[PDB]
Amino acid sequence: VHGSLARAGKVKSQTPKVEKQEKPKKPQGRAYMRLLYTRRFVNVTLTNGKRKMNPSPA
Amino acid sequence: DAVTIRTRKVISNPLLARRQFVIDVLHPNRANVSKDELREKLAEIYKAEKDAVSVFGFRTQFGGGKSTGFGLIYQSVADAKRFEPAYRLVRYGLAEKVEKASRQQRKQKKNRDKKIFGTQRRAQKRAARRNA
Amino acid sequence: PRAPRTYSKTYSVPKRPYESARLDAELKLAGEYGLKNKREIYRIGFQLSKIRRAARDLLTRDEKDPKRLFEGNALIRRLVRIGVLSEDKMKLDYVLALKPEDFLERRLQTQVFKLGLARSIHHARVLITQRHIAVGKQIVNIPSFTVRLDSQKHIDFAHNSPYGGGRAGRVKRKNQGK
Amino acid sequence: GKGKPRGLNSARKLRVHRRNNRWADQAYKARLLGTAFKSSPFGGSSHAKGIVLEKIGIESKQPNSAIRKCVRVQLIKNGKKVTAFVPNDGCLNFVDENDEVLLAGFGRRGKAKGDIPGVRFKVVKVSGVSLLALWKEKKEKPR
RNA sequence: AGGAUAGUGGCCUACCAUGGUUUCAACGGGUAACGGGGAAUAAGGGUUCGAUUCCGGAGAGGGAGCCUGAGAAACGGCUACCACAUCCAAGGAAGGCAGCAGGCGCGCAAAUUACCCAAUCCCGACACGGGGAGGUAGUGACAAUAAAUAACGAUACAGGUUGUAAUUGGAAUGAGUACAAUGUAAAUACCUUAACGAGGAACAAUUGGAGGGCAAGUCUGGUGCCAGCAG
Ligand SMILES: CN[C@@H]1[C@@H](O)[C@@H](O[C@@H]2[C@@H](O)[C@H](O[C@H]3O[C@H]([C@@H](C)O)[C@@H](O)[C@H](O)[C@H]3N)[C@@H](N)C[C@H]2N)OC[C@]1(C)O
Repeated sequence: VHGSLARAGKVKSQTPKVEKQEKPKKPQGRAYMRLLYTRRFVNVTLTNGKRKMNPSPA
Repeated sequence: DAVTIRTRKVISNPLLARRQFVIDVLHPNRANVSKDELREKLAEIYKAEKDAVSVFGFRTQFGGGKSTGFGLIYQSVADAKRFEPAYRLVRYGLAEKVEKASRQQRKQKKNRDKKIFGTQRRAQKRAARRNA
Repeated sequence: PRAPRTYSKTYSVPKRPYESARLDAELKLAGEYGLKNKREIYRIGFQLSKIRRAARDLLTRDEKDPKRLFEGNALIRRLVRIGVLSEDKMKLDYVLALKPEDFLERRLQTQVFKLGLARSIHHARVLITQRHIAVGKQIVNIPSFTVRLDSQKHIDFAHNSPYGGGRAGRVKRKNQGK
Repeated sequence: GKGKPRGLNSARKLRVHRRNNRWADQAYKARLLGTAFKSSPFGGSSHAKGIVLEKIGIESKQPNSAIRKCVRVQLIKNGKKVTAFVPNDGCLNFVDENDEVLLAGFGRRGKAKGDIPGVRFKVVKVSGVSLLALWKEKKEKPR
């Protein structure tokens, strides 16, 4: 159960390649700050102190 | 169209036989005002001749419209020729450009001449009898 | 050689990069006043901190101290002429109570959407950038341009803009062909 | 009390005493001995260049088990031999024997890092191009 | 006491005396030491940096010796030696970029063999000439300032009076290009500006992270103490 110099790049080389999915652009500058402000302090999703910024789709 | 001109901070300069002032130009719906047109309008306002008028260093304000600069009214035309730098007269068409080679060529020429003691005639003849 | 020209930095980043409470506070301020980044909040924080420091240093002194009588009143004059203070708080004690919103309210962008020249504060900034706004008869395209109390009533549109007595932009001039 | 003199004409004793005991602090002692100039492999520089002599794998220390890919490097400025870690998955294949690499410190100002014993440097560039560019296929290995 | 110097002085000479410095650190050694005005950090007290825009000193490959001149132990002056380096018809002759630009080398590490005396100012017999001093442009993500990359409507939605939704339109404009004038010594750029100049407004923002310190996933696939991550 040893590694070796011959095993260099194993996991990356055998990783199944997946291309990016074409998605719309994200607004830059003041518009992005506007967007984040609307997410968090305008269209609230709070429920008794559960405010996950990155919930898992489920 | 409708170009208003004003002067401020006026100095009379008998020492240089002229009059010094700062020009203020109001030209709505127009990019700027040419220096020759400004000179003619100034000559008309002050009944002086155009070839005794000087305008330089004009700067349009931010956004547009108001522009500013400097103006010089020489009391004659000989005084204009006598107290005016060559480049401004060349701009005005009053004077011609002095003809000369590039600065590097002039310097190289000068450094070749330092090689010779005397006149070019003697050096040329000596080289002639030096070769053939 | 020629003498060096002075230059200074006008802001400072926070000592703790990830305090969540103040992150939310900065996001609220940017959203309320339509800012572009967090550095615009940092600049007003810088200005407010130095103003409060100056007021505190002067307030260490007696009411009869000449240095206070000169510099504190100059500071009060500058603050009350820009709109941060009113005509009833000239004592350097109300200088200590100023908050970033006091300066944010006196920006060009805030006053443009307050007067009515634009609907949203974002639309106000967007008009300011495209040179549709003139203070006096001077076009200003700087949203952080701070308007003084004797400048608030002269904000309006520019004579050459399509919103204040101008011609049509390229879009309308191409769309009027038919 | 307090074991230090307090007399108002005791400035010499206080100053000399502080000067003697500052030698017990590592940073002061290093900057006054000039150890970076005299004994550091980089001679006090932040980065250094060298020629790769050999690829070596180094066993990670406990409680880890791995082979950390590194290269033995001979520096150009002084001819010193140092070992540098080549950081990322498969980036050892980008470097070869006789290549010219740029080395940097390894983050802890002369100390080893993590579970890698005896390695105090990392490869930044090989053949004049960064490893981060090569790993991400943002550039190409020159030839 | 004399000599020498522009002049004082062991500065040097002759004669004479035995003095001078030192644990309150002399003397010697090191400095990856030119000094200061200053810089960063900064409760206070401190710690560290200052080759470098100004001031003072020193040098012109290394030493030494001089001419001229009011002023130099001058090096874009001379003489000699050492070391480098050039031409040659082999007898001989010519050198000093730590000035500007440029090359080689060195290295982690730093730009054009450009334009000009218009400005600052200096020099001359001089109102006129000269000035890589200086200024102008080129390169330039050292550092610093401001500041785009989108804005607003209506349908269907919806919510509990608009805070929220896709698809439906019309405007707004500066990046860019270009008459023009302006800017300039002549240019370039800025600024003003005619004609152009936006739907994927593809005119498409990146750099690092997502266990804790420390803000943000136990979502999916791959690998299986390997490969790799990790201050
Ligand atoms: C070889 N390491 C030396 C270590 O030996 C020690 O040196 C001391 C030195 O500081 C002492 O010296 C010290 O103390 C004397 C005091 C006694 O008067 C002071 O006068 C002197 O200025 C001061 N440097 C010296 N007398 C003995 C060395 N071993 O501390 C300094 C050091 C560099 O770390």
